[PDB]
Amino acid sequence: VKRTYQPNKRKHSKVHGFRKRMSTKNGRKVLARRRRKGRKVLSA
Amino acid sequence: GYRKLGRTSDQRKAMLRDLATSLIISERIETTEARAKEVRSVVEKLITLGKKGDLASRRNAAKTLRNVEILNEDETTQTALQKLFGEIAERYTERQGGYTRILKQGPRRGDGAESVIIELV
Amino acid sequence: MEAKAVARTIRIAPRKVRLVLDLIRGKNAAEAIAILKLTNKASSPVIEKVLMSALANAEHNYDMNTDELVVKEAYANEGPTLKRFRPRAQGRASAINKRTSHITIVVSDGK
Amino acid sequence: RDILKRPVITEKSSEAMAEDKYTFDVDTRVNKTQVKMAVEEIFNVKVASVNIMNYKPKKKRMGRYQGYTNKRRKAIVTLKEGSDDLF
Amino acid sequence: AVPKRRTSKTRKNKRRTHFKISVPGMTECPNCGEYKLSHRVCKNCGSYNG
RNA sequence: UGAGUAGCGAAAGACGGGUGAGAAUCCCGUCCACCGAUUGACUAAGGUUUCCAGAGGAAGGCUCGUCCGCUCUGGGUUAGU
RNA sequence: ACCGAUAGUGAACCAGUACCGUGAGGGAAAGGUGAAAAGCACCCCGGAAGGGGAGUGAAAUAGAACCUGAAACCGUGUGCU
Repeated sequence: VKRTYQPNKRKHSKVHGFRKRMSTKNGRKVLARRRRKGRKVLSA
Repeated sequence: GYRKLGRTSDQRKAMLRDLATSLIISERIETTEARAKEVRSVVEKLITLGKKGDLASRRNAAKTLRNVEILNEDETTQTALQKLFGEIAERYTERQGGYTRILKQGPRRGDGAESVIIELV
Repeated sequence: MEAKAVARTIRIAPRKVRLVLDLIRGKNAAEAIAILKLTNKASSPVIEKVLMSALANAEHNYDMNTDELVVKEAYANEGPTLKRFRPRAQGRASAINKRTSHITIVVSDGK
Repeated sequence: RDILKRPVITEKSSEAMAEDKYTFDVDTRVNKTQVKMAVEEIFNVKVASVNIMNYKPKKKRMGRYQGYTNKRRKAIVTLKEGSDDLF
Repeated sequence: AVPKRRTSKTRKNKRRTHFKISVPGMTECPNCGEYKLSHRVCKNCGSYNG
């Protein structure tokens, strides 16, 4: 039975990576909310 | 049959052939209460063939005994068919039955079954 | 007077321990040892060591003779529980309790 | 320069001394050409070839806190003449 | 079929009236000096005399 | 409380000798048994030290364990093609 | 004329941590030996854990799962039935 999650290194970085979040105006706001929260990992 | 010992028909008779052979190689083994109660018939009937010592009796014994090699002392290696017709058969030429004995030991750890000692008298 | 020995936090359920304990109450010292050595239970080796260690105290810390000794007290208490889990069907789980006991043996000369 | 950090003395390196092969710990961001030119000026020894490899941090836990060790770069140098004379 | 009512500890103790074990049935061995199982050997020396 | 009740996840093991406080379950040997267009041999993705040696038995292993993909201490990955 | 560890910030402990989700995101439980470590030299039962003496301490049922220690619940012995 095929499941929902099939891990992949390339996809996890090109969709949720740091440079993907920095490339759009609404992605920089995501990093600002996590910086204010105090998360040890800002992005995947 | 007499009792089944929780085994299939084909694999029960294979276990009895191994138990009978081992009681000839070492002449003293330790096993379960129920298994030893029915190895008596197999072993004691096999010595009867050995006493006769016929060609028809020897081929009728080769269909129950396994193929192994005897090597304990420095002498030449021997089989199990040769040993039964050459050494065991000469110790009971004056005895009418009762070739084996059973001695109880007690329950064993982890299982609760009792072990017994069976050997050729 | 009375000598005692205690063993704490033994990985055996208290309900199973008390089955063997009721067979040695008031018995002779040699009788109690013989009974524990001839039973094929799980707690028989454990309880015997507590009894044999209680007899050693009566012969060393006090001036007693170990031929008239009797078992005056023998009971099992309970200790902390180890809580594990087991996965059942349909994605849920059930709890598993791993219980422990405290075993005590008291030997009395009499008087 | 001070590219080399420490010598490596292990069970596998002991049998590698019979072939005039020495094991050193080097800086992480150097190439084996730089390591080649560092032995020749410290011990004054002519070298033949240099091998090098990289490792990964190991998760080692002591007490209650988990952490990682440092990444290690290890180099094996083959000598045609002379001897380094490690004590 | 779930239980309809909680079981009190009076019923539980009554039910376990016959939940018990007994002595193995040991006898003295007149070679070792200590008790042994009937129809079995002495564990200290392996003497099933007689 | 249900209760020492349900279950313990497809299946063939037997005996001899050792270790050990403790062995049906750990090692060595013999016999029997099962797959063999695969339960055999490589490798991509993914996991990231689970790989090796010497020690240990609280917890994990649906039982036991002297054993382990579990604990401690040290090791292991070498390219001009 | 505010709280005193289920309270007070989610966080009195290395907490936005464990952990859960592809992701945005959600989000815990855990304080107390003694004035002073003076943390049990030594003897006995084991393979060890643990226990009985001796000793330190005003107190060791203050022995590091450590200030007091209620109830549910689980065991032993006894007077009446």
